[PDB]
Amino acid sequence: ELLIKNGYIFDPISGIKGDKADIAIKDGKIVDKVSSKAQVIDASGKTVMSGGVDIHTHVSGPKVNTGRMMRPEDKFFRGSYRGGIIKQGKRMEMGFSIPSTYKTGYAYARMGYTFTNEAAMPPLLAPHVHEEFRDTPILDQAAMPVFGNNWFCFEYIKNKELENNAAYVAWLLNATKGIGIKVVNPGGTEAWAWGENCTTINDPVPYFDITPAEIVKGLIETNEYLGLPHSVHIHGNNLGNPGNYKDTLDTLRLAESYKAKNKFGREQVLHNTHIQFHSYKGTSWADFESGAKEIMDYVNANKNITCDIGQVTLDETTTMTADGPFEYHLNQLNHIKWANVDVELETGSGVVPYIYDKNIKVCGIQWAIGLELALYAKDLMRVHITTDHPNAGPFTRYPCVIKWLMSEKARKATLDTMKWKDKVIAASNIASMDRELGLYEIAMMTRAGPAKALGLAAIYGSLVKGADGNVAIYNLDANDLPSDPELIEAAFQNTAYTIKEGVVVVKDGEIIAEPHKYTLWTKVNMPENAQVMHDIKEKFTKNYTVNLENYAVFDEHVHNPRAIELDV
Amino acid sequence: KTLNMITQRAVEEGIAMEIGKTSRQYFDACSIIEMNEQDMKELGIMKNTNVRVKSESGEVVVKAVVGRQTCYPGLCHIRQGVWANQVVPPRTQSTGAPQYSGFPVTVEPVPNERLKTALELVQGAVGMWKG
Amino acid sequence: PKVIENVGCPYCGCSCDDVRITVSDDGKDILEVENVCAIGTEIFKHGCSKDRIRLPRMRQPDGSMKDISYEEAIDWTARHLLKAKKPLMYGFGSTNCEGQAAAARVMEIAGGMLDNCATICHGPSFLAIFDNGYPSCTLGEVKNRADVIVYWGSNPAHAHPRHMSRYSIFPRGFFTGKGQKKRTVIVIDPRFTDTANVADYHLQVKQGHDYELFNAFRMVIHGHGKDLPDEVAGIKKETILEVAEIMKNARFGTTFFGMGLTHTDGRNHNIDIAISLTRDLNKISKWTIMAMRGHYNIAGPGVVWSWTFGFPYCLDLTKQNHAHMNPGETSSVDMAMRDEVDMFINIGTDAAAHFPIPAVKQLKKHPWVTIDPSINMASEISDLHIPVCICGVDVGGIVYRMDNVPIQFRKVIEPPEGVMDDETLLNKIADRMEELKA
Amino acid sequence: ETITMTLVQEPELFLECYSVTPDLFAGKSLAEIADLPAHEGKIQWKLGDFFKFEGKAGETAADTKIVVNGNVRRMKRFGQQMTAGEIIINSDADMYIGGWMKGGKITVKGNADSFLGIAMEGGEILIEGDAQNHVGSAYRGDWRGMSGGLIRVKGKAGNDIGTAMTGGTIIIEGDAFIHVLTHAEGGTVIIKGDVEGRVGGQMVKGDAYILGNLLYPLPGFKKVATVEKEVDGATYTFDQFIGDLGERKEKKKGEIIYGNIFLK
Amino acid sequence: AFAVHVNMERCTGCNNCVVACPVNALELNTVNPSSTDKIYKVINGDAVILDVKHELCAGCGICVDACPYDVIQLSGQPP
Ligand SMILES: Nc1nc2c(c(=O)[nH]1)N[C@H]1C(S)=C(S)[C@@H](COP(=O)(O)OP(=O)(O)OC[C@H]3O[C@@H](n4cnc5c(=O)[nH]c(N)nc54)[C@H](O)[C@@H]3O)O[C@H]1N2
Ligand SMILES: Nc1nc2c(c(=O)[nH]1)N[C@H]1C(S)=C(S)[C@@H](COP(=O)(O)OP(=O)(O)OC[C@H]3O[C@@H](n4cnc5c(=O)[nH]c(N)nc54)[C@H](O)[C@@H]3O)O[C@H]1N2
Ligand code: SF4
Ligand code: SF4
Ligand code: SF4
Ligand SMILES: [Mo]
Ligand SMILES: [Zn+2]
Ligand SMILES: [Zn+2]
Repeated sequence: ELLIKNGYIFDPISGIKGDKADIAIKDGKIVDKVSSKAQVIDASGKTVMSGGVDIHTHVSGPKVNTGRMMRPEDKFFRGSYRGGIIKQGKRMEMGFSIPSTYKTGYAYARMGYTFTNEAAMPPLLAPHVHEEFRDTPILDQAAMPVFGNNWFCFEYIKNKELENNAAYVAWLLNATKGIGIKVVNPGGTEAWAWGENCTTINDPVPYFDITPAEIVKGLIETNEYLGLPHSVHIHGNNLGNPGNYKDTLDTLRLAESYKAKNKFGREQVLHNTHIQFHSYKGTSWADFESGAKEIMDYVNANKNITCDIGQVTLDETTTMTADGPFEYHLNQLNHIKWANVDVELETGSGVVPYIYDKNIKVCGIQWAIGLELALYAKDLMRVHITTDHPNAGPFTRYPCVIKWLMSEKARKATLDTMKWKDKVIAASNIASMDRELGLYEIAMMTRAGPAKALGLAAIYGSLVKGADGNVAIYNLDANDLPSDPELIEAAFQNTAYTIKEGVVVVKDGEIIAEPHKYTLWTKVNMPENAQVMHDIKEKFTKNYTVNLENYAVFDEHVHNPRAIELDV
Repeated sequence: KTLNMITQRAVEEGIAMEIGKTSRQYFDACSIIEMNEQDMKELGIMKNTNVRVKSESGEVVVKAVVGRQTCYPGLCHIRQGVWANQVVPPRTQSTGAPQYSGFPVTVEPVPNERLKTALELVQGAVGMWKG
Repeated sequence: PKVIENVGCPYCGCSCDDVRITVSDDGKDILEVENVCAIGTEIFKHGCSKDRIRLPRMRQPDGSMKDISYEEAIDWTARHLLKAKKPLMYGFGSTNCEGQAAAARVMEIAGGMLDNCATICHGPSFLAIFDNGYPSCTLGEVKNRADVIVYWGSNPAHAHPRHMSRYSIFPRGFFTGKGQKKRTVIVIDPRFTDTANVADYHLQVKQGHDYELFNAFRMVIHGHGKDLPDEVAGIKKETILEVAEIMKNARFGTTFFGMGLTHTDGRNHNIDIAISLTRDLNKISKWTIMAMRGHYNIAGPGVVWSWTFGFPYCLDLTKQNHAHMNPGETSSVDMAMRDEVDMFINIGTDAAAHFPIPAVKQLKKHPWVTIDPSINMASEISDLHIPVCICGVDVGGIVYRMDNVPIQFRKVIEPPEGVMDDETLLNKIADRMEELKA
Repeated sequence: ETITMTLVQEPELFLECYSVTPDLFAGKSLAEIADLPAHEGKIQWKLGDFFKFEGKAGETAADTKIVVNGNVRRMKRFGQQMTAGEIIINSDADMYIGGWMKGGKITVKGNADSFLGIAMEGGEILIEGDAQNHVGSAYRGDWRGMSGGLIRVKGKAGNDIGTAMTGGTIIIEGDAFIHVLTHAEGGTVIIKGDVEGRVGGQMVKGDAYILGNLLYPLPGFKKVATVEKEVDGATYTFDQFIGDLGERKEKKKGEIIYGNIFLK
Repeated sequence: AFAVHVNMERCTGCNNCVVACPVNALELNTVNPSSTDKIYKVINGDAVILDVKHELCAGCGICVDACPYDVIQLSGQPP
């Protein structure tokens, strides 16, 4: 139905480096050979990858809508719109940070991305997430229910019932149509409901006397027992404070006794996210330096731990994490707006604007840390690229991240335009670092890393036979990289083409059409537990305002699902 | 005399509107002043008698009763609806929320004058009062 | 005798979904309704009526009102929306969230002003949220944890009837097994309302002085409360100190507010001083402000237009590719005052009844269209009255509670043969407008 | 050196004539100026469809100077983001005059609607009419608003004077209404008449000179001294109040700084 | 075993007489519930007392103290 003739190919899942191969998409799925009726694309001298996969991004949900409400300065500022003015598609694009659903979809399409994994969703608020997903334009999308502060998963990991906790995770996933498990600030977010926080890995939750370590271990056992596609995506504890690299190592040492068992290809057992946030060092903000060296030494050791960076893009942004205490602490630091949304028997929330400006030693070192993490990686397949959008910057700054990685001139420029360059270079190591990640490496840790880690590399993230026909062609030639890094910025910002399951949707960087989208979920098939059925009924009668029969997203409120089924 | 005033809700009022905005229940529920007993005595208002509530942005003839929800001396109250919005001032203070509670008004005991129905009030304000 | 569980009551912010209906044998008569308040009972009793509007109805020259077909009404509205220069679509308090998405699309095509009942109700609150933030919580949180409850300027007994018995006071939660008897309820308003009857304290404040009251509380909290005058806003300093001590010692508090704050002097500054007070209390305790939203899905337009245009209300969609929002300039009442409109579309509200009559007089100079299920004041001074299904009775969908938690409403009656719903209607209007090629 | 604009066709609705600035008029031919864009409702007019031009603009905005001589009392957005030059409105005006301005000066000879000088950053305004509310107020949802310049409302102001103000000065030669200098952080406000009250609420820092009479003083201000101050006048012997003790206070080197409101 | 009378004319369906009755609260809020019968249930918007034969009430006054707009009269004398 389509073929992309004579373009450089970069498929890390097939180990292909700059071959003049031809991809023959045929009815949404890549096939070896298609006849001469297929419309061709002359991609000569253009770098072809697969449709990028994003593993961690908050592009929907109650947090994001609370941010959009709370922050109308975001759209309009100093008279002119910082989101730019454009109506390429059939709708509008509003928002610099936290863009409206129509801007997120179009901006990823122009990026080349095709799958975005909306990380955190409170299970009670699932119709909201599925409604915003119906409105996102082209990207296929899945969301990950949060199970690290659920009361039901505090009972079961207290009382050591792997089977019951597994049945409950399967029930939740089947209700909220999720795709994995996210633990956001294990245990602590619930102590925030009383106003406290779990500052380490060992302290107990109020009234539950379970610890972050116990809950993380229980959820890992549950996950690897059910064989879910994606691992236990983990946030961590003591976020955003100096000296917490020790605690980050303590929480990473929780996987030393598990093996990823599933019918999908993944080598992780847990996925530690925005680690440039967890890799701080020192006592306070005046004796603050980078622990990225130690964090990546541990990760380079362990092969069942995969990561991603939370590189800060050095601009104005709103920070949304499902944990309260970090956002409250940030509000008390900078004296700006703060929004808090506690969920019932489940999670927390927090939205706080923040200025990652260039004129601060703290922000400079924060910028340097993510680069140190990415440039200390011996294996890039395990270390991905996100920005925790928008916690470390909007996704429309991904090409800036890629420029910083791929051109040391860009990093020298930023460090020179930075105000406290002397302090930042003294308290970091990124000034003297030659590594420039290659185009193959960037394709690796942008497309294959996330897909393989999500354990859905069969369909997304690669150009091998049978995969989903999502292709993204770029302007730059692989033979000689551009001299000016702004060329890289533009090349990754605007794609020459972009195909979604066989239908071209972006040309020259201009949206063309929006056929449809899928919303992946997990379909664990297993006999129900009378014990968890009874416990759920009791807990809804006593504790939840909504009803048991109205908690599950109705079969008609999900948008073209395409489940991922399982057994037992 | 200056007699500050507010406009608020009541269950009988909600019940009435969901029976219907053009129903006798709605008429009975909304055409009501709920003022203080001391103020009623001082003004000279017989309980359950029509009275002229006249603010700077209109006028309305409304029954004058005493309410369980004890208004302190110097406060008035109409259950929100047609009659109250005949007299609510439109000032918004550049926020879009008209002065729905807390506008001065003068009260004049005027029995022997009928009450105006909801349709008559609105369709006559617009100029459509066929009946 | 076919009992239907888990229905939604479509009237107040509580979005109660614990309603049981005993529909007739033929599935078109509602016999008995259990577990709902009276205001709701009447909604269902009206929805199950036998004599209800079925076709649109146009204003003839004579002043009477005769029926027309749906296609003719859609043609009329489409042509007028395109011919106008700045139409205004108002309402959306009582509609599903698909009804508030379809409307956004329609007015994106048109180019007019799109707005909801937020402007005249809790929009002053949003304007404060923009200033200070919204430290809030879901309602199960106060059901299961709240130790102190403050109803500042609100009247749940008459506004939201089963609010107290469902979310705030009387339910015995998890950490509040003792029920009411360990909850301290403080009610502030000049009247001695039924909420104050049920309450345990009462701060009878002079109407309009809530800003001074909040400032007094916050000076107490910040610590040097000895600098208060003898009395503040009519409240006496010792009572102020009493309530402030209770608030400080609260294990988990929660503040609710309403028209007492959003409809008086300093519309949004009252709300933002309240939010500042909450943010200050979270220094030593846990406190969560929360707005007493009125209609079921009045938080639905907020979220839907947040994800669509980024602005909850007062949308300036006239540039056709960038939207604007400034409540003092783009709101329905201010535009009606400064005759800045060209067409008013009544969708899911009663503008004629519930607007000030000067604004209604100013608006009626232009054409006027109403999309309501039943007769009301707007449908009596409109030019054509298009019927539509009722959310939660004839058609289901998502609605958004007081705290932005999506409830899924169910359908209990099939709508009368011929009547469509707003998402189908707004979509047909948008299709016809694109056919007219604008 | 100058441009003359005279309204010839009356617009039935409000014209968002944001394009009328020295920045857009500088160094342009008369036909070009007459065809600069201007919106009305959902239609876009050409700005020659409502005005008649007679003059010669300069090579630079700092040179040019516009004079509007008609009933421009339903025209909004005049002076938006004006960097330098001059505007005169020989009538009254509507919303957003001088919004986000960075220099120059606007001499409205009549009234003004809301949002005058929104987020201004320099320059002058010389209204002689009754400006409405939100004079100098920051845009909805912002924390750093007006940061320089001068506003001189020679009539009755309204609500939300100097909201979230950061620097500069708002002088109201008449009187005011509720909510002066809320959320503020710096600058002055010189009200010369009766104020209903609620002045200085939420203030973190700043000054609010008042020469009229506060009728509702907020509890958050306490008298600490009686000082003589020459503000826009001469020695008026003010009795300053100190800070909004309700709201947290920024601390300087070895001293907490309060937002001191003065009085007559 | 007393007798409670609910003035249907001013009952709003608030359901705070159902939630607050300590005999209603026996079923779901007790360890090993003893009796699962209920005095009030709000049918058609007004509180109906299922306790027709006056066997379960205990004259507690939690329900009279609960109704916001007094509408429940408690009779302490034999019916
Ligand atoms: N039956 C019925 N129920 C309804 C409605 C209805 O119309 N009828 N409307 C629904 C909708 S649209 C709304 S928004 C909600 C809102 O309803 P609510 O937000 O709960 O507010 P109200 O019911 O109007 O009562 C507000 C209380 O604040 C008091 N008050 C007035 N001025 C002041 C003041 O200056 N200071 C203080 N501290 N208090 C003051 C008033 O006396 C009143 O007691 O109710 C909803 N529920
Ligand atoms: N004097 C005074 N007036 C006020 C106020 C005040 O405080 N004092 N408050 C103001 C405020 S808070 C607002 S909310 C208004 C509230 O007033 P409104 O927002 O106007 O509320 P209702 O009048 O009940 O509107 C209900 C109408 O929508 C219809 N409807 C129900 N479901 C649907 C649906 O699914 N689709 C469509 N298309 N229609 C449906 C209903 O049949 C009914 O016609 O009152 C305002 N007026
Ligand atoms: S409180 Fe509101 S939603 Fe609940 S039953 Fe009553 S009217 Fe319906
Ligand atoms: S008196 Fe006590 S036991 Fe009797 S009905 Fe009332 S609450 Fe129940
Ligand atoms: S508490 Fe009172 S008003 Fe509420 S249902 Fe019971 S008797 Fe009726
Ligand atoms: Mo409302
Ligand atoms: Zn995180
Ligand atoms: Zn995240």
